[PDB]
Amino acid sequence: AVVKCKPTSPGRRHVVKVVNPELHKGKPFAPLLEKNSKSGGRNNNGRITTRHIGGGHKQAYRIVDFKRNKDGIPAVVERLEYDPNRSANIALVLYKDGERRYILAPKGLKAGDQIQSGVDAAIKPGNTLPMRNIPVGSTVHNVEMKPGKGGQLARSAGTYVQIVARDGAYVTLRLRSGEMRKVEADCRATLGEVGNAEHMLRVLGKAGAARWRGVRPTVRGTAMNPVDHPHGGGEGRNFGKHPVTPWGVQTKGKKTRSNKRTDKFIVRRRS
Amino acid sequence: MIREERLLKVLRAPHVSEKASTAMEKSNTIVLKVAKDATKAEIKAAVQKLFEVEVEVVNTLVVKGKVKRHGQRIGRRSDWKKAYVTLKEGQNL
Amino acid sequence: MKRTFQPSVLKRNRSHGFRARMATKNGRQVLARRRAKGRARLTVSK
RNA sequence: AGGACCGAACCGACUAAUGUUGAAAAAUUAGCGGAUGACUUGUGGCUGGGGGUGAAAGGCCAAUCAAACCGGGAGAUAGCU
RNA sequence: GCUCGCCGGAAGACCAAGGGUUCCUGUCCAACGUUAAUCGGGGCAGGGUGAGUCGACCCCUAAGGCGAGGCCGAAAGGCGUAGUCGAUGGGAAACAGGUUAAUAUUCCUGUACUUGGUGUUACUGCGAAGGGGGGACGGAGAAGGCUAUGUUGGCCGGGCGACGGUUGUCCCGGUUUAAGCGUGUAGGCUGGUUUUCCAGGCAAAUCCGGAAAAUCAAGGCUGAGGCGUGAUGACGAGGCACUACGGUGCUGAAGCAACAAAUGCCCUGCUUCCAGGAAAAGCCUCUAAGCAUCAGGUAACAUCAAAUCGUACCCCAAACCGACACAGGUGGUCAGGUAGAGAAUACCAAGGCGCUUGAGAGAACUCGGGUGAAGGAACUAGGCAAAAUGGUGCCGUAACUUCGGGAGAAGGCACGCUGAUAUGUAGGUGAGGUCCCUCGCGGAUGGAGCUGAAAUCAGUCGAAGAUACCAGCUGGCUGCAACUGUUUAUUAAAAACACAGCACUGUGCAAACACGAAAGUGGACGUAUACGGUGUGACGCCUGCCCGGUGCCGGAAGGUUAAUU
Ligand SMILES: [Mg+2]
Ligand SMILES: [Mg+2]
Ligand SMILES: [Mg+2]
Ligand SMILES: [Mg+2]
Ligand SMILES: [Mg+2]
Ligand SMILES: [Mg+2]
Ligand SMILES: [Mg+2]
Ligand SMILES: [Mg+2]
Ligand SMILES: [Mg+2]
Ligand SMILES: [Mg+2]
Ligand SMILES: [Mg+2]
Ligand SMILES: [Mg+2]
Ligand SMILES: [Mg+2]
Ligand SMILES: [Mg+2]
Ligand SMILES: [Mg+2]
Ligand SMILES: [Mg+2]
Ligand SMILES: [Mg+2]
Ligand SMILES: [Mg+2]
Ligand SMILES: [Mg+2]
Ligand SMILES: [Mg+2]
Ligand SMILES: [Mg+2]
Ligand SMILES: [Mg+2]
Ligand SMILES: [Mg+2]
Ligand SMILES: [Mg+2]
Ligand SMILES: [Mg+2]
Ligand SMILES: [Mg+2]
Ligand SMILES: [Mg+2]
Ligand SMILES: [Mg+2]
Ligand SMILES: [Mg+2]
Ligand SMILES: [Mg+2]
Ligand SMILES: [Mg+2]
Ligand SMILES: [Mg+2]
Ligand SMILES: [Mg+2]
Ligand SMILES: [Mg+2]
Ligand SMILES: [Mg+2]
Ligand SMILES: [Mg+2]
Ligand SMILES: [Mg+2]
Ligand SMILES: [Mg+2]
Ligand SMILES: [Mg+2]
Ligand SMILES: [Mg+2]
Ligand SMILES: [Mg+2]
Ligand SMILES: [Mg+2]
Ligand SMILES: [Mg+2]
Ligand SMILES: [Mg+2]
Ligand SMILES: [Mg+2]
Ligand SMILES: [Mg+2]
Ligand SMILES: [Mg+2]
Ligand SMILES: [Mg+2]
Ligand SMILES: [Mg+2]
Ligand SMILES: [Mg+2]
Ligand SMILES: [Mg+2]
Repeated sequence: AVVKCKPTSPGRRHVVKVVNPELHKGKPFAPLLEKNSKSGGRNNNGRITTRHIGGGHKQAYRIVDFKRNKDGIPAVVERLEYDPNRSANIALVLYKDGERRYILAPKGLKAGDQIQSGVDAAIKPGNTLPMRNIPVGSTVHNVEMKPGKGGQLARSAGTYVQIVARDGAYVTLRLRSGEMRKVEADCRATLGEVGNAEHMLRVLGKAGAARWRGVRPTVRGTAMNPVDHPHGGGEGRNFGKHPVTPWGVQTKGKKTRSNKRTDKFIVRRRS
Repeated sequence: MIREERLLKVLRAPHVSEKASTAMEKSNTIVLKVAKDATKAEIKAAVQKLFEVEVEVVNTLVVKGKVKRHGQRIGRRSDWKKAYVTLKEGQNL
Repeated sequence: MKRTFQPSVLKRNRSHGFRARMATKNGRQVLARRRAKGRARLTVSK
């Protein structure tokens, strides 16, 4: 639930927590874990290529099954779990043959539920089917872009995709951004929407809270000298410029998409 | 087995000092100046052969040479190795 | 007052040692220059 | 419970006096701030000069920084002393 | 040598880094030492560092480096696969006493332990570059059980006091002992066993995972400490002898108990929270190819091996970084007494020092301090500096408020010692004894002894009882910034930066964007509840009009317009 803290110190006054009692309390499933070290936003030349990244809490990577291609074998949900690496919760499922896998937890899922994937899976939340077999109008998540590649669309907490039309070998999706897009009907999707939909009601409350997530401070350009940023300089607070990125490109309205390879699939931009 | 040439050229000299004499009297130990690269096994074999005695064990240490000045120029004496050879309480060189 | 030279043998050898010099073309040029000059101590190793 | 409180170690550096050919090329003494955290510290590693890094002071990059240091072009040029 | 003073969470003792002979002995005093020097970290000569168990080396990996082929690049080169390196992390094993002028967990004495190779014997399904388990992991908090350690009593040895008293409820000293081995306790976790089956673990698997029955309910794992042994040993106050005066040799008493008690151990445990907390090997186990009365495996015994390098000395410092024998800097460990909440502070112990120029004098003036009549901010840019407040318990405490605060608001009272309550209380600890049982490191009862606040009453001394050291000045009005933080190393710490929150805008994933002639990499093993940029800056009430100018977004008829022809 959404819990407002008591203001017993200035750093607590505005904190709003998202508390889920259902999540597991113990350690995660060890066979499905690996190490991922932090980068600091540095690429392989050792240079900062994305700013405002660094520090934060150590995390381990939970191998999440995005393919969902273990067809025909039913599986049962064992427990919902906290995942450090994403905003959605993950569910540990046990297959009838003794295999265990992590999946994105859809909304409404709970321990003991049955899930299944394949062309003949029932139309239920958590069931994965090729979008050829999913009724038009359904809300799905973890959608694939190419057949067999793994879900890529609508993977964050509370997100979903709506199947709007089915015309031949292609379905038309309405993405969360509002964009209308075509994908092949052979791509799979998971029924229902991602859980943890109250993730956006949280309020970090204090600067340290954002530092715990690995976010470093942002220095405004207008607070620098001219040698550092196109916005720098001035005696007092001066701007007199059109706003731009640290590298000189207009930053309020100028469009940066340039991909002629994929424009065939974009039915309508997000507007 | 170690050849007799190596044994003939691993021992260099008997160390003579107050600690060496005390060790001989009390612990039945002789202190030797040995080749820089001789091992404990080689020292033990050479002592058993060239002096015809029976040895219990060998302890070794490397002594670092002193930096000296000989009329305004700095030299350095060479490192050398010494061995504490414990005999089998009946030999008494 | 913390001064600038804080000795560490491992770092000294890894940054200026003979094998760090020989690892690159420019390091080998450093060694060639110093041999031509006639330096008695070619690197920090000695 | 807490970027909670008072307060040593520890990390800082607000005031004053001294010192200013110093005990010291930035300290000392008396007070002062934080002191479970956006904390502090050891070891090793990465980022290289119109480049890095910067909770941004043009700050810092070996007592050097509105463009480091070393060598070279080089005996630059100097209607000036 | 005697006395005095100083440190004692260090100015003592160890380890790492760093240095490299500064360590010890003899000798010398030219130069060095801010003076003298017989002295020295100085000169000269000689001596000194002993390891199967400590560290490196070694096995294994992290970040990262290098990188066969490879991809990319005028050349040089860049990235990177298989690999191979890389500790600050994981991986076998030793303790006590003694000894040198200088080393000792290394030498000696006593008592141990680990790994590996061979050989003999007995039994026998062994085998990996593969599977599984394990190794293997956060912050905070709360106890309970312990020990290190201390105090007191008992015991043993000694004493009977330079000045009144001191055969006692007196004084001084000692009262120590390890690893290992046996025991498996306080406590923690976990149901056990058998059978059958199976789309899983790249193949197989008896192993792991899953499913179903039967049956038993106590079995397994982990574990400080104690106790026994180690140990009839060692050590031991002191005494006795020689001293060549530094010390050497010879004996050797008691060696117990209670209480208090850690920040150490059980504890990598338990409870809880969100920010969700390395890897790989050693290790256990399973099989594949393969082997097959071999090899190999298990167990007992015997025997051999455990190399090489470091080991002196300084190490909060005169030996390291600061040009100096320089008020500086420098990671980790140990941690006694009285008072105290305390690792603060004061005085001391063990231990270590008096800081490498002195001797006089007792002017101005400067530095660092003490006190001050009457006044009390009149000083000054400004209460700068100084003075003052300062503890614990209890009473009491306003506006305003985001209901938490404000608040230690403000203000006030008590405080020493002695006796009694009570020959030492409430409480804590807990022997003997008694009784039970699964006879044990057990349970119940029992309470000797030991330890022991706080309070009240009465008395009593002083000017003063939080007596020293230590230890908030308080209140009223107002600007700015919400707050904790950050910053001009070395004249600026702030109202500046950041911030949680808000908005706009870009981005459909081979994302936008950044680094890069490129290959690639970061974003991100993320997917619009996400990510980047820009502005604003908690919260409350709000955020009005202008699209002429300059940007940006959309349009695509018409005018103009490149290469080309
Ligand atoms: Mg950013
Ligand atoms: Mg922001
Ligand atoms: Mg500025
Ligand atoms: Mg500019
Ligand atoms: Mg202005
Ligand atoms: Mg203007
Ligand atoms: Mg030996
Ligand atoms: Mg050795
Ligand atoms: Mg605090
Ligand atoms: Mg100070
Ligand atoms: Mg404060
Ligand atoms: Mg404080
Ligand atoms: Mg400026
Ligand atoms: Mg500088
Ligand atoms: Mg320039
Ligand atoms: Mg020229
Ligand atoms: Mg010139
Ligand atoms: Mg004192
Ligand atoms: Mg010398
Ligand atoms: Mg000396
Ligand atoms: Mg003289
Ligand atoms: Mg002199
Ligand atoms: Mg000397
Ligand atoms: Mg690597
Ligand atoms: Mg190649
Ligand atoms: Mg490479
Ligand atoms: Mg390796
Ligand atoms: Mg290490
Ligand atoms: Mg010594
Ligand atoms: Mg005890
Ligand atoms: Mg502590
Ligand atoms: Mg030593
Ligand atoms: Mg001095
Ligand atoms: Mg000093
Ligand atoms: Mg420090
Ligand atoms: Mg103190
Ligand atoms: Mg005077
Ligand atoms: Mg004065
Ligand atoms: Mg007066
Ligand atoms: Mg007066
Ligand atoms: Mg007055
Ligand atoms: Mg006035
Ligand atoms: Mg006046
Ligand atoms: Mg003042
Ligand atoms: Mg004062
Ligand atoms: Mg005003
Ligand atoms: Mg502020
Ligand atoms: Mg400054
Ligand atoms: Mg300042
Ligand atoms: Mg990419
Ligand atoms: Mg602003």
